Amino acid sequence: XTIVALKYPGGVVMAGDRRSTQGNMISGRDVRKVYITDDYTATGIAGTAAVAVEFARLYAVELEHYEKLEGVPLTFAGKINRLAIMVRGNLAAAMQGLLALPLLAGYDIHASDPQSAGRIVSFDAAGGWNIEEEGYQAVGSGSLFAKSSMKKLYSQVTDGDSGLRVAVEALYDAADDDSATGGPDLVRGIFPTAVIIDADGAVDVPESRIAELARAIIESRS
Amino acid sequence: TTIVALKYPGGVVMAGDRRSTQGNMISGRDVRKVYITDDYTATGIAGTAAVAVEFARLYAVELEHYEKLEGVPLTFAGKINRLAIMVRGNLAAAMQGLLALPLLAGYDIHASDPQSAGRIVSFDAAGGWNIEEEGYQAVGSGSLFAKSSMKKLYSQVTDGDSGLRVAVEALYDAADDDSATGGPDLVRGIFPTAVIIDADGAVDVPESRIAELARAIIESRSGA
Amino acid sequence: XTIVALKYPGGVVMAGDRRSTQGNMISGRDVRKVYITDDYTATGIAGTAAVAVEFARLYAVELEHYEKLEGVPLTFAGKINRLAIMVRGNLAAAMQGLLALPLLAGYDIHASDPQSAGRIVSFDAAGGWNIEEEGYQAVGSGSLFAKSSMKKLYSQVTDGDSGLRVAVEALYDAADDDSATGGPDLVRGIFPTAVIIDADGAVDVPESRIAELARAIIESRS
Amino acid sequence: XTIVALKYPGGVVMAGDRRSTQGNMISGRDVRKVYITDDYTATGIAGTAAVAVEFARLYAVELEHYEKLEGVPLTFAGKINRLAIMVRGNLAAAMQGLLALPLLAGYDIHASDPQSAGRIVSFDAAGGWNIEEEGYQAVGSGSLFAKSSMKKLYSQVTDGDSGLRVAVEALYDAADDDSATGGPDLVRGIFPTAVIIDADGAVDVPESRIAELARAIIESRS
Amino acid sequence: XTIVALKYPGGVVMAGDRRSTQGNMISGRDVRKVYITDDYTATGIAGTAAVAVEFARLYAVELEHYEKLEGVPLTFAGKINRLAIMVRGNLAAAMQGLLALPLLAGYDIHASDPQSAGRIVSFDAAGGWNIEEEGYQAVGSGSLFAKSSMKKLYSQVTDGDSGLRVAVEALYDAADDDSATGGPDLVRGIFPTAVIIDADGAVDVPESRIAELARAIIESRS
Amino acid sequence: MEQAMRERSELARKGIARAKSVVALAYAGGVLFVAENPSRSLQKISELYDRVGFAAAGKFNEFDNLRRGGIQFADTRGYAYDRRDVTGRQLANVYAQTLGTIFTEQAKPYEVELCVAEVAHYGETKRPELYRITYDGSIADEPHFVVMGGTTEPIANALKESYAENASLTDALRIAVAALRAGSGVASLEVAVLDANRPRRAFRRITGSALQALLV
Amino acid sequence: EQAMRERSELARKGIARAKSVVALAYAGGVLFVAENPSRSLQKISELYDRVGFAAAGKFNEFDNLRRGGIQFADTRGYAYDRRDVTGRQLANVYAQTLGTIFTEQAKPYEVELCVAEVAHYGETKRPELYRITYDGSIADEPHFVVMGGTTEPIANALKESYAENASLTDALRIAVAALRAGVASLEVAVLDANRPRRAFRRITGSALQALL
Amino acid sequence: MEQAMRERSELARKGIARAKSVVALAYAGGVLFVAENPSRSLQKISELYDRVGFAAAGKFNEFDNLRRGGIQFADTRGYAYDRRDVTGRQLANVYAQTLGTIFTEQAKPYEVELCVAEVAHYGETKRPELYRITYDGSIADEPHFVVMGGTTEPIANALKESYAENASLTDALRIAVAALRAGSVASLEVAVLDANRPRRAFRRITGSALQALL
Amino acid sequence: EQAMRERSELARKGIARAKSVVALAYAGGVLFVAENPSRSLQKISELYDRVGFAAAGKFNEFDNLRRGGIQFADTRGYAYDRRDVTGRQLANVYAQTLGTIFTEQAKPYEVELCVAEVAHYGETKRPELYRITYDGSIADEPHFVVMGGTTEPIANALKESYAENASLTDALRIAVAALRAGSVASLEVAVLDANRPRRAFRRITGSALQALLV
Repeated sequence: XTIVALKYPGGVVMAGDRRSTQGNMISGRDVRKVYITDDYTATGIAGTAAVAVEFARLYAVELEHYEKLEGVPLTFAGKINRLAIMVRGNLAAAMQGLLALPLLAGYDIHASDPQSAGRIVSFDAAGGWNIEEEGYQAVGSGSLFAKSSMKKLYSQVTDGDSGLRVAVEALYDAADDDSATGGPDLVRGIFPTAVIIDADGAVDVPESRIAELARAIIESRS
Repeated sequence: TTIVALKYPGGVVMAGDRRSTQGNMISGRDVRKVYITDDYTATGIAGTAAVAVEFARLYAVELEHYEKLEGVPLTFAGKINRLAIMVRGNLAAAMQGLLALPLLAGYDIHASDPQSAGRIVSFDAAGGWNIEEEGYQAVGSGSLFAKSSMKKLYSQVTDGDSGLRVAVEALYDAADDDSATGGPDLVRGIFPTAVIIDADGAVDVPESRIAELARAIIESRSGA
Repeated sequence: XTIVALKYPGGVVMAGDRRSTQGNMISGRDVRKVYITDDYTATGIAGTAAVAVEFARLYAVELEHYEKLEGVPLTFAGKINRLAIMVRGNLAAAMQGLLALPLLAGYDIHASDPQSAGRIVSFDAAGGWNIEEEGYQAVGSGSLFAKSSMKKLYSQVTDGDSGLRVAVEALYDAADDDSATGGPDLVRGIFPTAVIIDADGAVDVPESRIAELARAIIESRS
Repeated sequence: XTIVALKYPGGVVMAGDRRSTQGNMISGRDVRKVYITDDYTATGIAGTAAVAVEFARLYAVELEHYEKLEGVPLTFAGKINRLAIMVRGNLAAAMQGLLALPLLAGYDIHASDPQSAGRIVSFDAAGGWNIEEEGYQAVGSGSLFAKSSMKKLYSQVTDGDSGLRVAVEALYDAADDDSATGGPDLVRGIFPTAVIIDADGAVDVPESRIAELARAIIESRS
Repeated sequence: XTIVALKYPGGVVMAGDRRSTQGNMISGRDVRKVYITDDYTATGIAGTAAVAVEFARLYAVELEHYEKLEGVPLTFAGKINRLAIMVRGNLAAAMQGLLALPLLAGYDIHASDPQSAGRIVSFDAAGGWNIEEEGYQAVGSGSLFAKSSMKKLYSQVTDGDSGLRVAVEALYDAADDDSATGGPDLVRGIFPTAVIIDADGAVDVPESRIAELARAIIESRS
Repeated sequence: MEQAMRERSELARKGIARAKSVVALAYAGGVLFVAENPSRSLQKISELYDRVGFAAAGKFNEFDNLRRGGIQFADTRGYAYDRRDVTGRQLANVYAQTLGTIFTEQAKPYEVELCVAEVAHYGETKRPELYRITYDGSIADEPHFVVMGGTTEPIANALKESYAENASLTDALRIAVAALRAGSGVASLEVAVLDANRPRRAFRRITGSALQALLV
Repeated sequence: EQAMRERSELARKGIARAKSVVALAYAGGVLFVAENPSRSLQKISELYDRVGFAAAGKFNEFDNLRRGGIQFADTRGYAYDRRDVTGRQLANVYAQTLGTIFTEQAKPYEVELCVAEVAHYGETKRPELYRITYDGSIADEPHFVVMGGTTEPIANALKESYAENASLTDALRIAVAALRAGVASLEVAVLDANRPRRAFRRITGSALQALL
Repeated sequence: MEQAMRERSELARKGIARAKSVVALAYAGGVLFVAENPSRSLQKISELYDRVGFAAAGKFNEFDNLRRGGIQFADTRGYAYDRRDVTGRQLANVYAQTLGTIFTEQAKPYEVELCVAEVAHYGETKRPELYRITYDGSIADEPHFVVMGGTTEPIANALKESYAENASLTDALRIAVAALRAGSVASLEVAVLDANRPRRAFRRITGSALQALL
Repeated sequence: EQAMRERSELARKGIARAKSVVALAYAGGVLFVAENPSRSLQKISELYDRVGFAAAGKFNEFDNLRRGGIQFADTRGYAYDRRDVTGRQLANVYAQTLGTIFTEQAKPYEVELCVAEVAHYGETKRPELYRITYDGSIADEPHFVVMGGTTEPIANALKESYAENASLTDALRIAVAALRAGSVASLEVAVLDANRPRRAFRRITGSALQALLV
């Protein structure tokens, strides 16, 4: 599985593949790994459909819990801390094999510069966080391939459209070199999911828009 | 990972590299390991790089919590004792591989001589501390290279500026002999971070300054 | 590292080296291992510094605590008992590798004969104590070398000055045969620390008096 | 270390050596292993010299604690039971290597026949006791040599004096065949310690009487 | 060690050997393993001496405790159940090496037929109990030998005297073939112990009667 | 406070005057316990340990609770130390402490009066000990006899008048039954002794045919 | 109300007995002015980055509350973030604590509290002032809070002398004057908005004489 | 609050007044304890530690509880530190705290009066100390004698006129038995804290040996 | 309301019954002078390095507080550092404890406490004196503290005779004279000597005391 995230001028985009494996066997082809967690954030977890939907569900509950109790949303630093705590609280279960590494994408509505208000935060085994200053990041079994792809393609990111294209291509490159990451299935019509976040909030990118970009990448390579 | 600290006349300077690795692979290029923990102290943590921000955050809270409750800052020795207990309380988790050794830099307001008020304290696995009496210290995978560099360079430290420059050079030398320590990246514009502490308190040295220093070292050593 | 202690007429002297090692690497040159724990006692610890640093401070607090609470100091036997208890308490942690063996030097103000009121007590892993009748004792990696030195030199101890000489010579002999024990450093001016205890109480021997002794020993062997 | 105990007409005698070893190294030459625990009992402990001292002190406190509380001393059977419980408590500690096997000597003031009122009780690892009906017993690394010596010399026991001579000779034999048991040191003047118990109570045997016996044994074999 | 038990017309007899061993070495010659636990029962324990010796004592207390609290003694079935619980409560300690297997002999005062009112109950590691309809049973390292001996000689049991004679012969046979079981020591005058239980209660068989039987068995085989 | 402890004292003492009388007296072979008890089923007299006996008067469920706690105490002590280390003094002392706590701490005080008696061990020479522990925890050492429950003064006076040291069992039983009548039949009695002549468990009940044949 | 009119009575009398404290909003933040003789016992204190505390009444009781508030604030900042600790949050928790105390404790706390908050560095927000009373009642005040002693003369002397964006020197004089109506003997502090993180600053000795 | 506190104080005072009297006095040998006690098994005087003695008056079950708790305290302290670290001041202090807590917290206060006495260690010279602890936890350091239980005023007056520092054992005993008669062997319970003995000072003077000195 | 007035009365009377204590600042630190007949029961004590304690009232109650303060001080100095323990801190803790007792407990503590602190060796700071009363009220006093018995007479005498930088001998006489107005033995004397390296507390007794007296 591979999850990518990148900053574009005015926002951030996060995308993830749809595969699930039980060793060598493909156990799922429709898995959703990227979820909108509140109006300005999205989390992607490299793993099973449930440990991705249950982690995102709990974090979403935690964030909205604070908002209702206090009247205002948590600060982005606050959102990071809460996620870090959740991951750290799963360290005892991560020594068995139940590892879940999240990637957080968000837009800081309180940032000075709206152009660079997109945020990408990655977490390690211990529950340690790092706010990425390089522009892009990826987690999962195909992350090295996706990061190396974005390294060559990032200069082409100028807006939301080009950013989403680079994200989909990175995920394509991940699936091309990693069997645990699923590429776009033109036969069944299953494509990577994506979330785009700007000053107007977090929006699920429609399947049709990704399908158009997938076909363009395929047609560009043959 | 390498974190250096040195005393200069009137203060102390602490600097750390930005590299993170997973095995051979470089997992991060912009990790910050040196943090101001109160008005007169800074901590640098080596290993478990993601966690460096977290250890500093808890220590800072403890210091401030005391200061607000009691109306006065803890003595420097008190500051040392608190940090030693935090480290001792993490011995069980360090046996797994989650090891975090801190380096503490501070200025003692209560010290008799202002010029010699700067302090450097290092900690070992067990949570044992040692107040450095030799003027410099370093922790992390490149510490031996950094300490050996400073041993030949320290005599030229006479003020905050030259102290910062010996620290950057020590870090540079460490990166030279240790792949787990990152040297200054002129391409991406990422440089080591630093904190300087004197009688006026703890201040983050601007990226601008560490940058001019690194370029003066690197560009000249190279063809530039 | 090595710590020595010896009885001299009317008193006791305890001295320790300044080295700290991480395997073969010299990690410290100025380590102080002998501390005055109350008006009439001093402790020297060999083993783990983290354990060692803590033991002296805690023991001192314990002795003073009793004194303030009860209005009188503990008997020498009680002081031994308290130290012994602390050591046993640390046994679970000694199996891991955090071994700290203390050496206690004191002057019993309630002893019959003021000439032989000096006391040296050693502790083993289990927290067991023993009061020396032989006149000297040593703990640490260079203890055998130090004890064998004192065996030949103890007949020369006639007062506090000669006892401090023998103590510093014993430590010199320890460093000469044990790389984990630091000898006197002429270049850096770092010398072993010492504490001398008599009817007037415990006092830190000044660096300069130790230094004169080291040079004499050095000149005597050239 | 070796501790011996034997019944004579009208009492019992217990004696022990003075050595302490750390592997092959002699770590002590003046160790007292036999202690008067109450008016009519004495305990000798072999093994870890550390679990030794704190054994007699605690047992002595327990015996006295009962007497003050209830106004009468414990029956000898009661004294045995309390001691056995103490040993049992330390069984977990023993599995590590901190084995401390006590030997108890006493005089039952409530026994029918005053001539055979002497009592010797031995304990095993599990905390199990056995009242010695044979006349003598020994514990420690030289116990076999001591028991085999006493087997041949026991018939010579007719009174307190001949009884103490056999106990000292047994210890001499133990030291002759076992390097961990210390023989009488004529150079330093250190000799085995002994306690003799009869209807008049438990008394420490003076060093001079044992020295006299030691020299007589040495001349006898020379 | 070996403990035997057999039913005769009108009662039951239990006998045990006096030996004790620490590996090969003989640690005891006077050990009593059979104890009267109440007016109509007796227990013999084979296994570690420390748990076994204590074991009879705890059981005797439980039986007596019920009797004082309720006014009437426990039924024979109740006495068995209590012993079974005691043994089961020692299963965790039996995995280390502290195995104690008891054999219970008793006379059921509430039985229909007074001739067959003798009872023998054996216990296994798990705390499981069995009642012997065969009329004889044995436990210990020499049990197989003793049981085989009894099988040949059980026919000759017509009353208490012949029952006791067979019990002593079975123990003689156990000692003849097992070095851990002690035979009758004619030199020291030490013989197996025995308890005989009939309608008049449990009584310790005197030493002289067993000596007369042991001598006759020895004469008979010589 | 004071008024209240006086009211608890009155409740307990009235509940004891209502109860049937019990007598405990020293004789030649040990200690004899004689109580007026119509019921076959419930016992005012019991064994505590080897040489120690118990007798009580008052509210049954309350003194049985105490009888049980004493057996519990005695068996634990005998196991933790040794059998010869359990004494009557020890038990009387623990009943004093328990009754005292109940008198002060509980919602209602115990309407009981206890007797703890001890005889010498087999082949030992020691005068029998008798202790009276009352509702408030007061403990008294009596040298000859103890009378509890009901109309004690008449019973006690009769005993004082006819007591003889080391009297025969037949004699002591008549002196006691005579004394009980003063304050008030095999079917109507509960008799037991602490027989100093038995090897270990001294306590022995004298019932039915054996009792009758002795009442003469 | 046969136990409440009493429990409340006891508290009000105690508050009435005590000295006076004034808290007012100015140009650079919030100014705390209290009548305090003691050199080392303080009635004015820092709670968090931008939040201040002032109290009136029995010392041991309001110091207990001060400590609990610091305890609360530090715990909250750690669990979430610092920017997330607000004066409203602290006022709310004091309201809940005082109320419980005035309900099940042996006696009611004889105190009157003021929690004040200024804007974060470079942010534009009007200062917030909250008055929490002995019973847990919480009051929100736009301009100023007066606590302890004879409150009415001081409150009226202020309502007549109050301006929206007064200078530090001006606001200090308006406050000292109000106190008389209702260095040593004075405790003075400010929540300084221009400060980057910790707003709280104590105005003591020579520096206090110099402005008046 | 007041009548309540006076009522508890009254219950205690009356219970102590109803009990037999006890006297403790310093003498050349050490400390002498004499109590009016008809019983042979129930003790009012006892050993606490090596050089420390105990004497009490009042309700038995209550002071025996206190006696046991003191032996419990002493033995634990001696074991945790050293024997010479246990003092009469320490035990008096702990009885004060125990009685005081009981006086306020418990349902009924303890109807007891306690005396803790200490003597010098063997071979040392230090004037004996006597402490009197009352039902409410009040502690009094007395330098010559302590009188507890019953009619203390008459007993105390007799002693005050009678008492002489550093008296002989026989003289002290007669002075005490005479002072006890002013307020009222089989009857008495006697014991001393003999400063002469090497470790355990406490000794009881009983039977035949007491008849001589009487 | 009217019941918390009675609690106030019980404690005040108790303090009045007890012997008076005086604490005053001088040149070399702080001086404590108390009227104490007792030889082993002390009203003055060391709390920490530079902090002293003095009390008046019922012994078992202030000794409890003395112990708790040592317990507090030793724990804080171990968790942080020695230099982190101050008199203000101990005075504060006592005030909090006294108040809780005053409200939660059956009977309030019949005590009046003084916590004093001198400067560290070679440091320049004026001595601090804190008076903590039965209800938890705390006061900071610049020159002297008077507790127990008849305070007004003692205080007035001191107020008239006090000198800020008085000599140890001078200050001792000014204190002993002020104590006589409220009526080397029966006097407990101690100082917090700012001139000692670490432990400032030093008792003045016997011969040393006598020379000071004259």
